[PDB]
Amino acid sequence: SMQDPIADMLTRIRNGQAANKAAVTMPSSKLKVAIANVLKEEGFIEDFKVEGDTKPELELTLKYFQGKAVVESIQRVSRPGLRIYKRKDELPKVMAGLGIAVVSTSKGVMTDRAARQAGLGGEIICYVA
Amino acid sequence: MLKAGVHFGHQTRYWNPKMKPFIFGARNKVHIINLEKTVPMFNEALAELNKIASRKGKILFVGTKRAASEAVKDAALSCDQFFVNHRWLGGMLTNWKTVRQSIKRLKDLETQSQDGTFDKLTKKEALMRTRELEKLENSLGGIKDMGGLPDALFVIDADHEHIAIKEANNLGIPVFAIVDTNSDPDGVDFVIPGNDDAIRAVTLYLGAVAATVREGRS
Amino acid sequence: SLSTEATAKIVSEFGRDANDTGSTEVQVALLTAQINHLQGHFAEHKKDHHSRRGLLRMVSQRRKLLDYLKRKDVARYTQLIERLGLRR
RNA sequence: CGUAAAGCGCACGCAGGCGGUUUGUUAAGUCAGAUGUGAAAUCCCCGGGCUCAACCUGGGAACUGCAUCUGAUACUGGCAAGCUUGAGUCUCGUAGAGGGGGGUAGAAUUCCAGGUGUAGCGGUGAAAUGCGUAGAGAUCUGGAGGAAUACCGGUGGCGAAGGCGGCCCCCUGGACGAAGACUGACGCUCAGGUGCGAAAGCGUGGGGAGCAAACAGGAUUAGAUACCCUGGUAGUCCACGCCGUAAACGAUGUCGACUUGGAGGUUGUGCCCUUGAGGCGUGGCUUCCGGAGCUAACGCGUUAAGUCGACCGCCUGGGGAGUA
Repeated sequence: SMQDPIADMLTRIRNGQAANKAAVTMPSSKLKVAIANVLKEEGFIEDFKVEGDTKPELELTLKYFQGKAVVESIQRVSRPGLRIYKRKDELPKVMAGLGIAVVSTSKGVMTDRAARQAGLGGEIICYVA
Repeated sequence: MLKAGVHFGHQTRYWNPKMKPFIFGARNKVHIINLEKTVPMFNEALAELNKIASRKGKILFVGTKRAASEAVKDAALSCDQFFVNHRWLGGMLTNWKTVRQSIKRLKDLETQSQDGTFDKLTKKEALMRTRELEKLENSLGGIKDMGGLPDALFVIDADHEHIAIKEANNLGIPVFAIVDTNSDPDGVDFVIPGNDDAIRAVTLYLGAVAATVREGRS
Repeated sequence: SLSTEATAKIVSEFGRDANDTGSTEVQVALLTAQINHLQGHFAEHKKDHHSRRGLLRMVSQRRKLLDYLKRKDVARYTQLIERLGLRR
């Protein structure tokens, strides 16, 4: 059954980048809009738009720089089978800083740079490389 | 809008999903190319193709299917340019080396043919040698006066002439193809969504291309 | 499965009204009705191992719904299994 | 983990693991800080003393931990309330070798009785054993009995898998479709457990036409405990119980999501002059070929062996050995 909708979202974006898809729709939630706002903020997607009233639908307009795709490798880190909670010192950098890692901290859903600057660790959701 | 008078697209069968941006696609099981997309594409091809034609470059029209012949001989030869109209030999660009000595044999045998010793010593071997000039003349026809490997390539069907596109992509030569809805934009640098097998369409089409080639600095 | 008149009678007895035909008590009572009727069928035959697989789906599904309704409202649970004579 | 070792034969399901979506509260996990502790030596860093080094030594860092207190509340969990996109119920139909019980029908084989009729029949590569003037084989009539159900029949259908094929009745399971209503996360997987599970086999009682392990004879052969021939018992068939396995195989666990196409098959449904054996869609199941991608390759390829998530099962060189 669906047991990880975040990894489902990242699957939608990997398979949309891999199929030269212009835009990606999915069911929407607060955590997916938080992550999507981080992805737009860090420049991996072009835009997002949440529509619907009773059944919201998140839509990510994807990016393609050259013919190549911008989101090179998006991975889900803290899956439901095994959750991964890092401190502010254990908090990893991806592609030696060239690629953010979306961590859910108590202050909100941030990146690794932003939460290492904020001085607080948390639950590391996904590597975007 | 309407430079492309009469073709409106073709190929019901074996259509290629990579041609999905170029298809209007309605009537009677056959696909219609969006010619409102073709006209900017084809004007771009005339732009860069005239740009390399003005730099004193060699263009190499490719016309193996019928009746692209003698329309590619007429259009290439209306310019001071080159062509392949019969079977495109596998590797006349990527080993042009060996094809250079076959062209050399064509030159030596026509010089031997219409001027030198053609009636000399045999009738049978002379007939043999003349039909070697028919075979080397129709295979290495247009390219025989090139002397380099060309600065662009203009193919008239992308799937029927996939070999030449594959080699010009192998060598870094700009490929200018009129694709149809069955073809694939492989490494065609300047794709043109058109109609590959209508003689009206390819004579209009090569008419425009041969028109823009023969404007250099003049 | 069951008769249209029988299903309508059980929906009328256990639902808030008719058209409330998906409530948990109603589904439980319809499964119960069919389980008892097929007790009569499988006392005979006894080697209808295919139909029995359908029956064990009914038993298991009834069990799931009783577990749901037990951990939602226990008063509805006790009234329900009191009325249907199940649980032994 | 298709083919190298490796997916339980298939399901149901307890404990376990995981769990759609919104709001509020808590703050257990999680995070931040503080305090107490984490002995000294040792490791590490910056210095100092032995002529240097090993060695000794000063200060720090570290000891990745635990406990308590103070906070943060995004995610996970607890609690309360919901919501429908998951799951399920109801209405109406559809197709089907799905299952169990009962009945019946027609061809054919064998046997029995009788008519005609006469010298072979059967069999094989060739033969012989075998049957036959006590009248076979062929042929016609009548009867008995058992098993299986030609044609339809189709990479057709149904079933979880094993599997299910005349026709009719009775009892019964599931699937799919159309519109609408209802419940409201009731879900997914599943170790142990339980059930179903071809064929052969076993037990008790029937039945026994054909076929046929064993067995016997004839050949073949160097031999022939075989292949071939002529017979032929258990068995195959029924009732009930056992067994519990197969190359139980798509050698591919289950459930869910996403990702270019083409040609079919089968079963629904909606719309349009139905102006016909049409045109346009929209579902369910299924076959062949192929794109990206993956793959050791072969190939798989929207029914994945692609891109992911949940849970389970299993593998760790060959043999010995799936044996003691």
